[PDB]
Amino acid sequence: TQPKISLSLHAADTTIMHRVGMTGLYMTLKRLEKQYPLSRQRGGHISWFLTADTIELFWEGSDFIALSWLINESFQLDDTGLIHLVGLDNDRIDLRQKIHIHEGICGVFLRLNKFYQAGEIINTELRFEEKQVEYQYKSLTWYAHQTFAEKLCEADTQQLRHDYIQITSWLYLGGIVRHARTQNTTKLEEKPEYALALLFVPVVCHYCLLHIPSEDLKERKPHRYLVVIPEIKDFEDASQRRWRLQQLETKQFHVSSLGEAGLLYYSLDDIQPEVAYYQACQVWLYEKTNKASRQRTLMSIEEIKIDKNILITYQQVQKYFKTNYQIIKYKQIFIKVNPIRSLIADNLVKGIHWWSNFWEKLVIEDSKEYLFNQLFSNREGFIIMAENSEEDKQYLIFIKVFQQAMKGNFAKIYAKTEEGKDPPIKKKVERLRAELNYCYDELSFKEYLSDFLVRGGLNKYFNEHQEEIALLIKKSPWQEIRIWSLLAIASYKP
Amino acid sequence: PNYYLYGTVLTRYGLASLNHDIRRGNKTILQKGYWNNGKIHSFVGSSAIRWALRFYLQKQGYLVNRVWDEEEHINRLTSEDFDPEKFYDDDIFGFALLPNQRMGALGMNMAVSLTPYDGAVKLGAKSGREKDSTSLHFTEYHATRYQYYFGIDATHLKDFSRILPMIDGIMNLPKVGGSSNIFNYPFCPDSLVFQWTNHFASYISYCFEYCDPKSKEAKLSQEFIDEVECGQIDPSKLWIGGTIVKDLQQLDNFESSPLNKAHIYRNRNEMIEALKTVIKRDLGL
Amino acid sequence: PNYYLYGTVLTRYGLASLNHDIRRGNKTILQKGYWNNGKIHSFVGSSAIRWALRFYLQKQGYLVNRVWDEEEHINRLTSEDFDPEKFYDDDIFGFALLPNQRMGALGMNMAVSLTPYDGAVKLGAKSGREKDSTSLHFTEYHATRYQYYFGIDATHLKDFSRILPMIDGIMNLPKVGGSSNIFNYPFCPDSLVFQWTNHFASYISYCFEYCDPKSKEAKLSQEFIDEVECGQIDPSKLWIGGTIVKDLQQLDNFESSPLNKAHIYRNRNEMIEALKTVIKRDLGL
Amino acid sequence: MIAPLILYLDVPFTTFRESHAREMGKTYPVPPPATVYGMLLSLVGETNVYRHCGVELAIAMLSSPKKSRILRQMRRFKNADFSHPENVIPCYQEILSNLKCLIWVRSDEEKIQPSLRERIQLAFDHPELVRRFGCLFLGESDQLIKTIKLAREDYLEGVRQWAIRDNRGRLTLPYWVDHVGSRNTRFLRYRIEEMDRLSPPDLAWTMVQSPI
Repeated sequence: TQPKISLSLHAADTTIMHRVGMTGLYMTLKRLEKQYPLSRQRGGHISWFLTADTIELFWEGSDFIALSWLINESFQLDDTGLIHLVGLDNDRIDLRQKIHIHEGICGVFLRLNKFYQAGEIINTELRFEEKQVEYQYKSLTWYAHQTFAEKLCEADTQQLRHDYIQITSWLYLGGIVRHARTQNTTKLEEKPEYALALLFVPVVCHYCLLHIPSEDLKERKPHRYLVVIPEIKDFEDASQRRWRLQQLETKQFHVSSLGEAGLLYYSLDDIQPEVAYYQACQVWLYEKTNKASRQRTLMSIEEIKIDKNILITYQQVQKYFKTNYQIIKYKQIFIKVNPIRSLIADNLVKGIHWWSNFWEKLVIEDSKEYLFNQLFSNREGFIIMAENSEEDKQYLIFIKVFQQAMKGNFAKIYAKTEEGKDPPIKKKVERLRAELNYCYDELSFKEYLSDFLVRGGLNKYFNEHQEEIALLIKKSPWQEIRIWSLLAIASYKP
Repeated sequence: PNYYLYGTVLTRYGLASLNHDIRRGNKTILQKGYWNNGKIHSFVGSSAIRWALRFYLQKQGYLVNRVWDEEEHINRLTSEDFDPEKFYDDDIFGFALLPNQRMGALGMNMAVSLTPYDGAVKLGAKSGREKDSTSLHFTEYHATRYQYYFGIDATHLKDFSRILPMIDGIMNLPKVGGSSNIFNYPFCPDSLVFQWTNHFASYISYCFEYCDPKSKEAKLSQEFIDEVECGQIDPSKLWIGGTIVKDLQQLDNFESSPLNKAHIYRNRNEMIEALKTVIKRDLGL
Repeated sequence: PNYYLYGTVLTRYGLASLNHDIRRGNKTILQKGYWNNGKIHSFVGSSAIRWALRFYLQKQGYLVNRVWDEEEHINRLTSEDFDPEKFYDDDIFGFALLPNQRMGALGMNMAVSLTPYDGAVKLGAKSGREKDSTSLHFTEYHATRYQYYFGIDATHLKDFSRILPMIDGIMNLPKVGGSSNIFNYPFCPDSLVFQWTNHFASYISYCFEYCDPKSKEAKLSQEFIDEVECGQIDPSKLWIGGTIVKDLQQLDNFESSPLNKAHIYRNRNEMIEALKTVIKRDLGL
Repeated sequence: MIAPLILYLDVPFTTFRESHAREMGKTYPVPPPATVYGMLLSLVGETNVYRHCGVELAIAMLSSPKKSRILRQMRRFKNADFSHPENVIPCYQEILSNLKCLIWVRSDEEKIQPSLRERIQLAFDHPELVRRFGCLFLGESDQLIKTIKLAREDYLEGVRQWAIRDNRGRLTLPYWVDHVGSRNTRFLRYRIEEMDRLSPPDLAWTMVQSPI
């Protein structure tokens, strides 16, 4: 029959949020026909025709009852008070991820209590490794999503309105009224179908928790919420992607950068070498302005465009570099994110070399060795990427030169070592690190480096690349040469 | 009217380690950054000199809301409510407790090192054969003259007479926070460039330059002298005193340059007395 | 007959942490963004400089509707019905309301640090034996020169005589909102590029450019000189003044270049007097 | 058919915030047709907005700019008292730096003489004759324009990034802006395609009309 509601991704007036709401409509109707294949079931005898990029609606009788049934079935609340969105497959989602998504949605969409009424704070002690950490969350009772149907349809005729409808920030993120004194007039307006899309946006977007590297996670529980909103190219592709991303563990969702969350949203995407892969998504950062802030405010929006090379490099980093340490304490499941992974990811998104300044972060900045230990755990990975770096070549040759020189020095010590006595190779290595760290200017450090190279003996590598290594020593700032010498000492493996 | 006092001050030559930043490993790095010509210079923070001025005002006997217990090494508040009318430190340095806040008359900038920092370090070790993890250590030091810029608003002072003790404190600055045990660096001025004008525009900020990259010479910058030549920065409102007076007087054609008709005094106390007389005449004190 | 006055102004070299942005628990990040060649430069908001001009206008007579209560650190508004014919601030900066509105007769871009920003912060642990929170603060600072561009339609002014006080204010800019307590950074001009033309477009927006990281030479950008030599951006309407005049006069073939026949003065005040005379003659003051 | 007028644009800082981005100063990558149309009206000194409906505008983006965020204590009309702290709110606004673009103006669809192209041309031949107010700016009032000049298709003789109106594009630029609310705002979906042409492709022509 004729469409009372018509929605197409190809429509010009739509924005990204309208498209993601359209995808939410697509997936919730898919789950509904999975649950109610008999159209009759749909109170009001709704019938949806779904295509790759079009969602098509027909029903019987007055609209009000039809959209009321649709809304009531779409958004629900379980006994525990957590959110229940039929678009997402709650059956195979565990309770921890349900708490995660519910907390996110009340923290970003239902930020205001004028739209929702909460229940009692429900605390449950979930068991991990013989530790019953008490998850404490505020249960809900009602929210404006369940009853937007009254605003969508006309009061007198119980039918969809034929004019623009004023919307609010809970429907469209970022759509606050700047001037409260002009609340009646300066309010965002939209057509009813786009209003329904803005109703159903929350299902598609995932939610992640951000941890400030400067802030000790022990002294600061995470409260910043990152909302990942993906650009829509096809309904089925987005639905499959979201259902795949449902598999991930909550400890993955805790990230240290917006780009990390964006890459995680596309981590489970299939890679096809014949198909040119390209995916785009938006990351919306929500954070309390101050300590006593009542509700979160949108503090950053950043676009991520991921191609094939960036994604495979990110998978390589994930493989080589260690995962998060799920520290668990008194109801305190802290998550230790590796800063390096994020640093690389950031540089990747920037398109700049991953090795922008790892050492700076690993040692200079990381005196505590929080990620320096990760360096120790992932030093090979660092070298791997450095190997990829062609410019590193010269420094790699210098690494081999210094390793040969220290091999010669250790051979000299072995010759000096008396029979029966244990040679202090560990003590000599510690002395090497201390002496290199002692060097305070270019002249002294170059003195020590040249003297050590001479004491090493005949070096094959320094003979083969005489001019290149000589020019590298002459040109490079002595701090850099010291850094790579320390890396050579740390990377020595006979 | 609206009178303000601006000045750039140069210190004597000596070994200084006054602004250790967050140390790494065993070496206590003193804070440093880039400056003219791209060479790293050592910085002493302006908060240190503000603390020194606060301590001077406390010692001389003025009210001072914040009392610094030397033996306890703690800071106490005479009254929880800041009263800029009654307290000199609240009047000058301002406050913010979080009325509630004051802009603060004294506006001071960092203390840069006139000579670039080569990287000289000093080793210190605990005596005795019994050696532990805290046995030996390295402390970074710098042999330099330090230069900082400050600017105060005479009108903004709640009591206009408070400008005199601040000048006396600048000329008699107590110890600036550092390591006085092993690097006792006096921060007393030895060359001033003071401007006391009704316009705000200031062209005396960091007007000192080194003759040689590693030397204690401390000649006046070419830009400042050239700007005095060109026509701005009226010599009648200029006040230069200290060791740079000798170098200025040994310059060629000095009797013809506009620098001649500016207030220059070899003795710093005389120049300070003259400037204080001028200020007291201008502000009706 | 529309008349405009555009100008690119470069400040001195000093230590600045002016505008800042939202902190991260530790560190007070000076806001920054990309610029020429993609290098990150520290910015100063346009509203900051407009606030500085408003404060200048309020400080010296020149009736202001938007008075700034220094004691309360709040903005009180004298007459809710804005009257540009009387208040200088509504005449220049304009106003907004729910007659209805008035576009400001002044538009200035945000100030840009002439040199790219390098990691530069300042630790500030507060003195005291007790070491509680709200200590170890970090203040990201920058040792560069700031260059900002402004443009005024003198015709749009309700009172054509109000152009001159703005000239004095831009010359004697009191203070851009910043950490004057820690980093007293003067904002008075050191080199000016003014143009007083009836043309709407002036191709002199950002002519001071040196890059060459950690340096202060601040040469005139090559593109500006090429544009001058091309034939457009008429040198007769140009006004060049400041320290850049020295470098221009040391340029080879400058005596024959078209830039020679532009109004050029080493002395800033002579520049201002000549430009004000021209403006008054053209506007019939 | 008379060659369409071409303008060279160079703006140091600019921001074209999004209609629906009212909580954040997050901006479009490209100047929207509505903002360009308004700036052209300001250049020609045309206060009325309905005077020059029908003019077709095409934008060629010479270099992709960088996006940077800045903090501002923007003032809002929340409380009746002006001095109340509720008015001042700290929020972030994104800016675009070193924006260089070329604009094609085709005023043949205009039904009122003289057309916008003729007015812009006459303004550029005789700058003294044109009477207007204010200072020319793109986006926010304080974001002045470094250089707007008459230029040919060969001014950079380089490679151009055009804005093309694709039904499956990413950008949603408005060509008519309703400042009060969002009723009359009209959107078109665009994309940035890297093509080596000195003349705009048909699709790239965005023709401004009243929302009715």
